[PDB]
Amino acid sequence: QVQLQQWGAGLLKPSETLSLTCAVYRGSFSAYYWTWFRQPPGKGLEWIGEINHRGYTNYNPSLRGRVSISVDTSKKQFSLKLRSVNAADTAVYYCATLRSTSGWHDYFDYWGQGTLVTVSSASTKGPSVFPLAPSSKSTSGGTAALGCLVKDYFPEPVTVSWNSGALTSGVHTFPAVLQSSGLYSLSSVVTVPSSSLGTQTYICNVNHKPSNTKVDKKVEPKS
Amino acid sequence: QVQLQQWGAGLLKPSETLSLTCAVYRGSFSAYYWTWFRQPPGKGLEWIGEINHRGYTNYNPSLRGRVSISVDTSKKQFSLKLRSVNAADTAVYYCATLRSTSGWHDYFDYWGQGTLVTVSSASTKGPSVFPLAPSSKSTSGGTAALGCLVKDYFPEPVTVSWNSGALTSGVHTFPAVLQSSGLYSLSSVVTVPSSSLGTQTYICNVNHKPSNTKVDKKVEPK
Amino acid sequence: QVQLQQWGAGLLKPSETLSLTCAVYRGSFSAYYWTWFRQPPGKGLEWIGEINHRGYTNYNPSLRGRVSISVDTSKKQFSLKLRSVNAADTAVYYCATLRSTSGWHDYFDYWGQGTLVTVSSASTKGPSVFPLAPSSKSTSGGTAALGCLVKDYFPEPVTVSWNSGALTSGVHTFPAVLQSSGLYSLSSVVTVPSSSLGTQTYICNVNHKPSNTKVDKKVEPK
Amino acid sequence: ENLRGFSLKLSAENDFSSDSPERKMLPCYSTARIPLPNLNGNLLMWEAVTVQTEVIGITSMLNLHAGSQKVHEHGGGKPIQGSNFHFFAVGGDPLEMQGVLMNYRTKYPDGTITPKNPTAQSQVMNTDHKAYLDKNNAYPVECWVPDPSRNENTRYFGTFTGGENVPPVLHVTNTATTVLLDEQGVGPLCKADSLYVSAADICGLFTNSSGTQQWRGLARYFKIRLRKRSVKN
Amino acid sequence: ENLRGFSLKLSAENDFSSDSPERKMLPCYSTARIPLPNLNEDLTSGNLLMWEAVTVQTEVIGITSMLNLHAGSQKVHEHGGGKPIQGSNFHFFAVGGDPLEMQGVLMNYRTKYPDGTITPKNPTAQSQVMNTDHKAYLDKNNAYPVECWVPDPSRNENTRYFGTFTGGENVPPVLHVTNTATTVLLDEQGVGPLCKADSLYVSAADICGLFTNSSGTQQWRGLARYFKIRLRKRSVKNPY
Amino acid sequence: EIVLTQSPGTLSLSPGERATLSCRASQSVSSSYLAWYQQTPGQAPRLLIYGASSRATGIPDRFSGSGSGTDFTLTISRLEPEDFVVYFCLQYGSSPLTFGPGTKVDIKRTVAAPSVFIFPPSDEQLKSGTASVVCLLNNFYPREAKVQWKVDNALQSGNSQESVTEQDSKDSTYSLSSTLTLSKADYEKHKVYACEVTHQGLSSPVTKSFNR
Amino acid sequence: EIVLTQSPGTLSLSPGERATLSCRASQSVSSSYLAWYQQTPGQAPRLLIYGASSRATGIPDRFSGSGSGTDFTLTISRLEPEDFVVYFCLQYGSSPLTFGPGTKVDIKRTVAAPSVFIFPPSDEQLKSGTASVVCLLNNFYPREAKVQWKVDNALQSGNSQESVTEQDSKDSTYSLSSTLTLSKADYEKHKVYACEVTHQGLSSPVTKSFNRGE
Ligand SMILES: [Cl-]
Ligand SMILES: [Cl-]
Ligand SMILES: [Cl-]
Repeated sequence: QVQLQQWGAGLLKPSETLSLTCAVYRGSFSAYYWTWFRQPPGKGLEWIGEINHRGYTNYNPSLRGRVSISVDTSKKQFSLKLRSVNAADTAVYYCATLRSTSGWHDYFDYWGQGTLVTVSSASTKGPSVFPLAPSSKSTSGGTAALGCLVKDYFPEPVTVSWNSGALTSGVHTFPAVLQSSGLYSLSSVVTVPSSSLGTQTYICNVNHKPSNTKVDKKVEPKS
Repeated sequence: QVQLQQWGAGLLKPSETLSLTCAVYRGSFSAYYWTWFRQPPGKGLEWIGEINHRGYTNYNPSLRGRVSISVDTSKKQFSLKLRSVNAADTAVYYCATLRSTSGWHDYFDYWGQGTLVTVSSASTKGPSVFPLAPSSKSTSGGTAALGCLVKDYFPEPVTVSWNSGALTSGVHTFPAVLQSSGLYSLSSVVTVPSSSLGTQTYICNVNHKPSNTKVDKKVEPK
Repeated sequence: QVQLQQWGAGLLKPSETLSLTCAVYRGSFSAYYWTWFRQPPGKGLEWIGEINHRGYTNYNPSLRGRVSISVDTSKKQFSLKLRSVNAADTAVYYCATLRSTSGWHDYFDYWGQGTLVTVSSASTKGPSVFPLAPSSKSTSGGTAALGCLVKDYFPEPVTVSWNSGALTSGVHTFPAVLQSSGLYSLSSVVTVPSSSLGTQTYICNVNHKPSNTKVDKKVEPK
Repeated sequence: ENLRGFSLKLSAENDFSSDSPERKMLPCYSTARIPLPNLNGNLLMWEAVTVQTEVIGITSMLNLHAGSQKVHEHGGGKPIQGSNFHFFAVGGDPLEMQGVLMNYRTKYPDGTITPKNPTAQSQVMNTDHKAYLDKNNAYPVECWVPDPSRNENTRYFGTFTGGENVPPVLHVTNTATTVLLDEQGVGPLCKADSLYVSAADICGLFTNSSGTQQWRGLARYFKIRLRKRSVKN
Repeated sequence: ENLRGFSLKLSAENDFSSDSPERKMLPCYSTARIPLPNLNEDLTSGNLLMWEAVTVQTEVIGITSMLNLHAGSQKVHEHGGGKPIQGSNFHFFAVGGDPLEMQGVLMNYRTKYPDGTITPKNPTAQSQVMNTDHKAYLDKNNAYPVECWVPDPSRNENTRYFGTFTGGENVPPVLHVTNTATTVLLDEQGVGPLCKADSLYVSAADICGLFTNSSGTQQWRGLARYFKIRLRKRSVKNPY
Repeated sequence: EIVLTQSPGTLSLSPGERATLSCRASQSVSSSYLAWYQQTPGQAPRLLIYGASSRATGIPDRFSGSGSGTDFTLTISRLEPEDFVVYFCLQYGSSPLTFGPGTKVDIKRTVAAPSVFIFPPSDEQLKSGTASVVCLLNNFYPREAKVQWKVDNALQSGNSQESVTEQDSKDSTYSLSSTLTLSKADYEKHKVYACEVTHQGLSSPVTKSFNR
Repeated sequence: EIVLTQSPGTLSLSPGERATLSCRASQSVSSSYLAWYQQTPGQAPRLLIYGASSRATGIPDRFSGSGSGTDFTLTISRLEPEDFVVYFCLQYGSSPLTFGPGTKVDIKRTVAAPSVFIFPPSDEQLKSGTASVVCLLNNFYPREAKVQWKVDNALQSGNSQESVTEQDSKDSTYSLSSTLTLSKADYEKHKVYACEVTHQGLSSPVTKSFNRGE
């Protein structure tokens, strides 16, 4: 029942300092080695470093002396500081313990929720939501295809639902692509019965939390 | 996992009585001798005295008469009182335990975070930030020195960064000096390539939280 | 680790009922005999009575059947009621336990902080502060005496300091005397070098909390 | 490979219907065949007369600094304690065993030899579950007991002490001997000039700083005195 | 220098990979060589005389000192007396005509033992079970840690040894004293330890349990062991 | 640092079949300190195996690890639908700790041709001064498909972007979006917009196209 | 009280080398009640050794103590980067408890002469009625350096303050700032402002100077 709660600022410009904190909400703080990992988008994981309750640290040489890990035994918290951040530090950062202070034989699997850290000179921008309208060129037998193009937002993530989460069958929300502009873009598409067009209303619900953007775009058949 | 939490007024005026409290968490209040130490700026440590849960005290003769230590068993707190403070009482004060009630054989290393105690009549004052401008007299073998003089602030501390923390390489922020005025002065310098003086902008970011003073001073060549 | 917290109204008029409560904040309420004592000003102690958790009481005959002690096991509290109070009931009242329910062999020393109970027809009144000025009649061989007469206040206590607590050497603050009026008076004196009388300022700082009276009286040579 | 003499940490609270213990979590009986000198008017067999035996390294449990959970704040490490089993056998044939299970539905892993085609009756007495202790590190202690209905040519001795906080109590002396002769004054007769020694010495549970528990076992020494016995056939 | 008969306070929860115990935290086996009177008029006679150990009377000395519950022991509860010494204990003695022969076994083969201790050399994972490389003579007092070494039942032909380990957090010490109890040292052949070079070897470890300070820190408490050994003159063939 | 390689990159099997995943190390992994992790999209890694062969708390018995030194295997004895995700090996025998690049396990399915749909840019986007033309390849298997943009029969080169969904949980198919991005000016210079789709499930390459 | 002396004042050694630190008492310390503390800048003291030779809970085994009576030694068997800080002895055999004045352990590197830079007052400061002149001695080793202010070749005294950085984590050097403070009036009465630097890394004293209104 050991519980890790993760927080800290995810959005950074190059040269700034990443600061993350992990709280140990249940379980003995003194009984485990506390570890930081990161996972760049669509890649494997990298070990950053670790600490025990007495503050003894070991770091990955890959981070080039930019990394510091600390403990606060009074708050049962441990922290990551990564200096001089660049685009390649973009990743989900995780706090964890892989083993107790007894050693590697006593192996564990407690992870924080993770924090998306984006490093980019780009500024926060909400998406433009354009309809992908069902027509003769997007319909096939008893099936009509429609969607929303969620274009030119920063940073990740955006959440998309259809009819406030009531429409999940046939929904495909594509992974975001990073454009030359430094802005993200994706489509969300859905296939529905062609007979339901005009009778049933189809609304994509787009939420971009970093820019406080909420858009509810009605997708109607093309003229 | 004994936790010592230290509080009390750190800024005192001459002649006043210093009052500090140490709260014990995550440990038995009755099981340890509770001790006070102080460390004057850039000096060694002095033992002030100690108390147990029954209120038995021993004091250093070096400040005897002026010093009182007390316990509150209901709050699991112990306190230091130091009467008639002057500039020489300026120090980091630490609460601690060095041993259990079993005796000196059962030796411990629990310390409070410490209280910076400054004894001065001086008023809270933000700094003047003056440029240390790079010139022919501040260049040496392809490297130019520039900085900021952070003058006449009270109390400590002031923090300095360069280009909003983006320039850390070659940066030296000196320890503050106490002037005859009772105000502090600090210099922050950085060495850079002499060729970069025309191309690159250099700004020292000075923060003095006690006066809510934030200065961003552009340091340009003379 | 038994902790006794004492409260109740201290200031009473003759014929009224004294009502005090003691709370047992740590320790077993059922494991001890709970006792009330009082100490008149400048006198020894008197045993009032005691109770156990089942409400069995024993009282001092000296209180003339005016005394009641009760227990509240739900609140872990015990209470004193003294009916028909007169001037002779003026005392510090203490709650305590001297032994466990196992008996007198299992003897203890747990006391409340105490409550000052004043019984008087007098009403709350702040003092007049008169200087005791240093003179030819208050000077002897390089030592001068000066002071403040803190006259006609009710009830106790008053506190006196000199130069805002900076002057403590040579200070004598006398115990209060109860006058025929039913009002208190005390003097605070200090002896100083005769050479200091022209140069140095002497202010007595009188605080009478019950009347919210604060006086800072400058005492100058006559 | 670093924690020789320890089990994998104990799982807890598996459903009886979904109980799949990890191979390295299951202590097994130890056994060895000791080859004897070849002897062959009358044919000769080695007869086991006495055994001197003790558990080796009992003082290693006075290490309370390595990896054991503190008993309380500022305290030393928790001693090894809890359920223990101390068993040895000496025979002229492999030890004969009877299967009994806590849970007949336990799915035992590859590398273990456990009761085959178990039923509900396998939780009490099922006479189908007969085995020879014929492989080292294969027969889990929790599945098998020495069979008192067989072992005519083996002497066995075991004590089980169960419980959360059971203290290990272990004696060493080179002055104690166990006689292996039966009522007729005949000890185990070593068929094919082979002596069989078998043991299980689960000392208790080691507790890591996390509260995870591992079985600790120790080696057993055997010194067996043998004599030449004249036999027919 | 004030806490003779106690260990340094016990560390806890060291990583198996980083386990470096303090020398003063580790109880060691006690041993003494007792010189015996020369029996031999000369060393040329066909038969010579050797001292033979026949019986030992032995007990732990000062067991009643554990009835001091006022000096430095953690209160059992609020208002209570001090906590008795209790927890894991080891009571061991040996009598021989040679030094006690020992076998090494470790809780943790990777333990880094400190200067001034003699511990298993070139330990491997096998050292946590039985590694027959770890053979020592108890040939130095205050050197061989109890946690590293046990009497070797595969040797000690000329020594008789007796040990009981009782492990557990709260194990009560149980110790008997009597001047009426005797242990016979004679083997199956009716021969006791033969005292080579007119030397008798006595060895002991008497860890009584853990003492608990008001802080909760624990220290091993040990007590002296008394030996009274009855010896007889045994005729032997002159080996020279 | 120790480098771990995982084989295959993608493993295609049916539910109920045995999966064998390989982790190979550039040097011997001390004490067989090799862990296997499962990752479902949007979640932290989930430990299956530690110490090469030790099954973690609560992990089903269908997961087993074997091997030592440089060569390690994760075996999933009978694949359940939830098992068709990513698996990483981790060595912790040497500092720094290093992971392999991961293996994806996909459901082997019958060949499914894509439904190809084309969407012209919306009027609202055209007003903003940009033209996004979207070609949807919906519910196809296997993953291998080629999309080629032609504007008035002129092949496009470096103004299109592709995004592909993970294998669908219901029908075990893939979907693919191809987006042609042009200025309003460049969009209005041409009439015929076509995406040409090639796939194993299609008889010939399919062109979906519109005028304007 | 018992007086403790520590030797040397500064110990200059390389990472990986053996450090031997001395604590001597004015009289015999009862029961060898002598503790060793480490202090990193900005932190409370950290116990290494108590009772002359007992290693404290969680302290690495490279730390050991020995001695009795009046003579005590801390040994750091193999210096790690974090060990190059201050060490205090504490006697608790006699009331009052007394500390030694401390030993600094610094990273021994090759001798490095300071780069010397001089800064005139800013125009904005001079207008306000004060002249601060700053001499920077940058990236030198060892720490021992002498700065002398000369105004029109007259040696200054009483009107300068000095500040020194901790040993740099990257290059193991020190830097020093010296600030000469005069009134605007006194500043404008003179022409030549010079700081003269003496250091082991220089063959002769180095002067950096300016003429007022350059
Ligand atoms: Cl079977
Ligand atoms: Cl050895
Ligand atoms: Cl699963």
